[PDB]
Amino acid sequence: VHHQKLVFFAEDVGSNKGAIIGLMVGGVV
Amino acid sequence: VHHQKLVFFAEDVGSNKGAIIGLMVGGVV
Amino acid sequence: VHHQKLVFFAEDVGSNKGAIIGLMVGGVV
Amino acid sequence: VHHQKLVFFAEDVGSNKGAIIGLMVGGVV
Amino acid sequence: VHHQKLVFFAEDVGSNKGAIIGLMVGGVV
Amino acid sequence: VHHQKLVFFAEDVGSNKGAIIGLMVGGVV
Amino acid sequence: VHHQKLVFFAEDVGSNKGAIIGLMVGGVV
Amino acid sequence: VHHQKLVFFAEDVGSNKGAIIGLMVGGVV
Repeated sequence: VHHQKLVFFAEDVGSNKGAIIGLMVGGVV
Repeated sequence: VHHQKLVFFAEDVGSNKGAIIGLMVGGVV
Repeated sequence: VHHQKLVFFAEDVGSNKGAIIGLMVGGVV
Repeated sequence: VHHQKLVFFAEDVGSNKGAIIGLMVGGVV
Repeated sequence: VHHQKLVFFAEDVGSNKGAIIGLMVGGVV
Repeated sequence: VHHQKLVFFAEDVGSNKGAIIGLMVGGVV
Repeated sequence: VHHQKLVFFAEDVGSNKGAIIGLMVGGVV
Repeated sequence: VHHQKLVFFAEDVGSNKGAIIGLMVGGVV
């Protein structure tokens, strides 16, 4: 049977500060 | 507490030659 | 000898914002 | 929750010639 | 005497959005 | 359901005279 | 006493839609 | 012992490949 990609994301932003984050996401199989 | 976004993706990749499609995706409520 | 090309897609958009993605796609018989 | 887009395509070539066609295709729901 | 040139095609249309494709196509052996 | 078309093409162009033909074709089923 | 010509064709009649196409074909002399 | 509030995160990885993403997130002052 095929292996097919599902993903959960929630991004954290508030009052301007800085962190490790970024998001643009690519992947399959 | 925070709500999560559920997303599926499939990108198209074979015996290598190339196309326009693209994906690196990100965004929040 | 002949392979049939079949592909699944779903693009990601809700509420106007941005990401990097595109969809068009190419490959040929 | 909604359904996945399914794409099938055969491009017609035998013997070197020319035609009008394009494909780089995209859509969701 | 020559083998018969046979054309199969399907174009992608549904619920209104839009894509890049085109097709009106030609050839002979 | 609608009835399925089977059609074969080879195109007629020479020294200018005429007939009725054109061919660059799009369709489904 | 010259050698004869034969041809094969499929001519244009369908359930009405369009693309650029016709074949219904003949010559003189 | 100082008491601590907790947060859950998800980074996207199973099976080695890559993407541009992170969230592991903080702030100071």
